[PDB]
Amino acid sequence: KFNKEQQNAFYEILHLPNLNEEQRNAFIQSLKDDPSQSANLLAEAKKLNDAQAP
Amino acid sequence: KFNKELSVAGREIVTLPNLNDPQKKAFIFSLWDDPSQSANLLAEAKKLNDAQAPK
Ligand SMILES: [Mg+2]
Repeated sequence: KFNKEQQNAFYEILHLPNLNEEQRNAFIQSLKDDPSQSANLLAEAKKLNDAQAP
Repeated sequence: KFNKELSVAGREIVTLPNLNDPQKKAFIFSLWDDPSQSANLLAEAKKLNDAQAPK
């Protein structure tokens, strides 16, 4: 499957400092839901992290 | 559900200061593969964080 792609997304999301608990949790759950949009979610997480930079 | 578990366990693991990157990535990947034993992975990761603390 696309396990490696979601594990990687999960890993990288854990390193986005400007995301809040709820958001990280949102991404995590969405990750396990549609393993296909993984790479997509990642990109969103990153853009969200910047959008929330101090 | 294990949703908060993975998030909190994940963050705690990545923030451990004496673990190197590859070790963190290994733990995180395992955490994902089996959210079931998250509690075990975290404890184990902490133990290793302690073993690698300054000597
Ligand atoms: Mg918050």
